[PDB]
Amino acid sequence: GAMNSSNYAELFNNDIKLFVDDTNVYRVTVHKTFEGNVATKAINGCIFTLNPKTGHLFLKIIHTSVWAGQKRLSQLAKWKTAEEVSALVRSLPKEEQPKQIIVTRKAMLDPLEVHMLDFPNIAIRPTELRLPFSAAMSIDKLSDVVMKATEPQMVLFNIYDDWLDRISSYTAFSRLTLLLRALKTNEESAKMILLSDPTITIKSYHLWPSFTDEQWITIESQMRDLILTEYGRKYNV
Amino acid sequence: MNTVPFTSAPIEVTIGIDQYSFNVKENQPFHGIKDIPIGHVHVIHFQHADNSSMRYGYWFDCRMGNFYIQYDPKDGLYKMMEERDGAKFENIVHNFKERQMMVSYPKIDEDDTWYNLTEFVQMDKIRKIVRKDENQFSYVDSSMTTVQENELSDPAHSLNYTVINFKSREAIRPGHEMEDFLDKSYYLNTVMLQGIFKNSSNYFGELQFAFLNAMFFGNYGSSLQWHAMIELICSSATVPKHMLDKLDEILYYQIKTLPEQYSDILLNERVWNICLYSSFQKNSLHNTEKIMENKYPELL
Ligand SMILES: COc1ccc([C@H](C)N)cc1F
Ligand SMILES: COc1ccc([C@H](C)N)cc1F
Repeated sequence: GAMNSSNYAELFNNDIKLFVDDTNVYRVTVHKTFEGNVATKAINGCIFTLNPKTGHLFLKIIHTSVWAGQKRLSQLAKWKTAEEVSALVRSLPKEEQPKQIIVTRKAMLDPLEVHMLDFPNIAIRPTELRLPFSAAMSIDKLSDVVMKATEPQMVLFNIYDDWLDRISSYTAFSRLTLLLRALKTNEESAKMILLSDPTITIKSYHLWPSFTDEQWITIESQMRDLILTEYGRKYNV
Repeated sequence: MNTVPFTSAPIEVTIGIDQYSFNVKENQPFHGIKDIPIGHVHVIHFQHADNSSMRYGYWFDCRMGNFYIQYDPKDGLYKMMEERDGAKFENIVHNFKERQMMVSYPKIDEDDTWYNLTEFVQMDKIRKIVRKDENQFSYVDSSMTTVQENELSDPAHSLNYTVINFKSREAIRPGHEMEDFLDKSYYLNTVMLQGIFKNSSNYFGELQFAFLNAMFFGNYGSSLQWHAMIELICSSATVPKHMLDKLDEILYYQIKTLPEQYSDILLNERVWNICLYSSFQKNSLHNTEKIMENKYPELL
């Protein structure tokens, strides 16, 4: 059924699975028209599909041309997400296909379920966790490939960089969620934290800086401090 | 006007005949129901005084044979039987009538209720939902499950309603996923109407027989079937005008006839609020919406 804090270690077992986040598929800037009305103008988006055990990210870029001439775009976006996830699955060798897909928003359950009727042995599950995958467009290299895209496109990343050489998936997912939560609560400060001194740099093939073990502790501490603060700055405590 | 003679009434029982009910006491001299209008199906049903568990009953058409009821003390129920000897039956009924031991189907002349609830119900289709082919009449009870239900355990005693499932390949054309799921016109008109039911009269027949089994026996899977068939029409952008008009009338009479105290278990909030207020046909069920608001405004 639903995914929550009690069955949290299931993510890191040996059953292949993906999270699907659709929060950045349909993105608009709202603006005034000459006549003083309001209009939306869409910008490129992406489906965030992630293997939490390996870190493989399948970033499907949603080009604005897909919305041309379409009505009810927030509802179309959930079905477009589901069409693209199901195609991704179909494109994978059977032994690489997921046993479960966990959607971060319950409104994706029906669309994905309907697109996956051919896969009756793939479980589509919601979650009660409040995962910060919306902050994925706060990651500079991801935001870049999306905004530069002139056509539909799939790009593959490892969101854990090389972390798994040194830490468990459980720890790697926890660092990722912490960085993303931080980027979501106060993007500026989180970004200030990350590239504090030029000696630590981002390798061409990575998303995040190359920190030592000892430097990731300092960073993780600064991200927690940030997150507890903004919670103060917000509820005054 | 036809007759169903009862060998006797050895156990105290509430007897229903279509939308009416009456009480019989243990060993009261009682030998039947007379003046049953010809030309409709009927249902005669039973709730024992000692065990309100298991309502049960028989669907039947007097044009198809001479039927009677005799209590079976082994199986502990009033059973319907067919008497094949025409003049033995006439002679049995005539003596019951002369001794004035039969109650009279009290049809008020103004009253089209039973016609309106059974307009499209036909015995031949009832016998295909309720498979028991040695008999011309069909037994149903509270606990019988549906074919779809058993997919999720005795097949001989199932209700073989037409399986409807909105998240199925039958219902959803490859490459039309969003289209077919939000507008069920394909599944209604091509799959069900043209393919499976052949015409809208057969579809309405099943819908009406589901509602009646739900109301008279509190058959939970019948109620699921009734709501499912309603929702499929309401969620279809394209429905023949004549089907919508008839549906409004069909539902109006079901809702009119439902006991006011059974509405909590037998009416599905989501389905009704969706059909009346959100669906494509939200504006096509004027009579049904007016009675539903004046009678069950709580549910909505
Ligand atoms: C009560 O009506 C009947 C009772 C008994 C019989 C037969 C002779 N078993 C037939 C009937 F039509
Ligand atoms: C079919 O015979 C009857 C039907 C209904 C009643 C009352 C009005 N409950 C009494 C009957 F004798």
